[PDB]
Amino acid sequence: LRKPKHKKLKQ
Amino acid sequence: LQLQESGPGLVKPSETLSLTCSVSGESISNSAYYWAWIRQPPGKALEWIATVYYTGRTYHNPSLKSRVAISMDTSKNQFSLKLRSVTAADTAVYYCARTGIVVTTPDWFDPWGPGALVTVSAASTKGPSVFPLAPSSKSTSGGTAALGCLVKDYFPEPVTVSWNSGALTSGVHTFPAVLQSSGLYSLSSVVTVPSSSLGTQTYICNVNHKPSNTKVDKKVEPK
Amino acid sequence: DIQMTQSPSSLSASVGDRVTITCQASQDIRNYLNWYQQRPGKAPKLLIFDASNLETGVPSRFSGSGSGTHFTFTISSLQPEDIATYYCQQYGELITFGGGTNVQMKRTVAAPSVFIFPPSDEQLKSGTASVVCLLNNFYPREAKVQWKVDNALQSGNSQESVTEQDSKDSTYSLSSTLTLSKADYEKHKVYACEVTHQGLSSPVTKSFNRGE
Repeated sequence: LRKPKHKKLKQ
Repeated sequence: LQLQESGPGLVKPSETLSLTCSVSGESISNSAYYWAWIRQPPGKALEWIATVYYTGRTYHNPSLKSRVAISMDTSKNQFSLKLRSVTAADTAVYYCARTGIVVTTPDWFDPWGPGALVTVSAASTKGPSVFPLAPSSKSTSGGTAALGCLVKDYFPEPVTVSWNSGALTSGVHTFPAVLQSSGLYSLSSVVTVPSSSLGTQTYICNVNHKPSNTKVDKKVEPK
Repeated sequence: DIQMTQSPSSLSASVGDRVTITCQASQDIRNYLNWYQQRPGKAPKLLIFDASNLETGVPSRFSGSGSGTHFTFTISSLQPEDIATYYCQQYGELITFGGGTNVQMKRTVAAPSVFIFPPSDEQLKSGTASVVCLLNNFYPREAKVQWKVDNALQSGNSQESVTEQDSKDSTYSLSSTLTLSKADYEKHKVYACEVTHQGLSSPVTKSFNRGE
């Protein structure tokens, strides 16, 4: 992977 | 929500720096936030050190991991930082901060503590002498009078100065300290006031030198 | 591992001018990029989070934009209270900051108010005498302060200190301290500081006679 993964937001 | 650092002004070379941030207004055991340490050498850029989570999960600056210990104390709502084998490169202001504001992992830092300057040196701590800079005929211009306080011969930095317990802030200039030939620091804090007020208003500088745990409240009277 | 290249390192502009700062990330970090403002002696303060979102209470003259590797920070109309150092900060991978940008203000020429302070009786009792010359609220920063002791030019026994730019009028203040032992202080009569500055038609001298 080169285009980053999405970080999780707090629900 | 308030954060406050607390640690030794001086740390001898090769020894262990140790600081503590106390948090009020929010529980550090709350799973919603992380708690980090950031430092800043004088005149240089901010550098993040490490982040700790209530579970025990930690993030570390890779350039500092082998010397860094970050821990949490659920009981006192405090978290600590330890930096081993310090050199002159570790002389810096160290901040505590809250992170993980929106993301489930560290994102940005808000709010910060006031910051604690830690000086790495073998010299000893010395509290400052405080002398008045009295207003006189040689310290006026046009209804304005200048007075102040000379804060001389202390180590290490820093010294904070307020006037009338913080009630007087307008026209106050507290100068950066200069390193004297003796290896001790010295600075002055001044304030311009109306000459009408010299006979009526009391002027006191409040000098705080937390490294030596000393204070001086000096009343500055006309000449 | 992820380096932020902040540019420029420093800049000066006048009140109301447009100021732009850029940070370039060595790898794509989406919008995981924040901006801070830090005043001298104060802790940094969050201005913009996630590249373009203005924090509550921040004036709308501050703005940010960018995604991936190129990010921009703009002050649309620079104010004296904006004189500070600004930092970018990514959280794509761990935490790294940009090198910082200290923002200064250019303004009109302002002449200093000069005051001189003889040593205290308290300090004289301790064996040292410090004479203080004060230059109050001037611009530009460059100034020549010359100590004269009985009209003899002094060198190597004084030290100077200059405050940061004032958050209200963008001027500087300067303190110059002449330090003698009590014995040497009592061997001279006239103590004077002579100030040369762009705002003064001719050099200004403030003086006193010891014990008078």
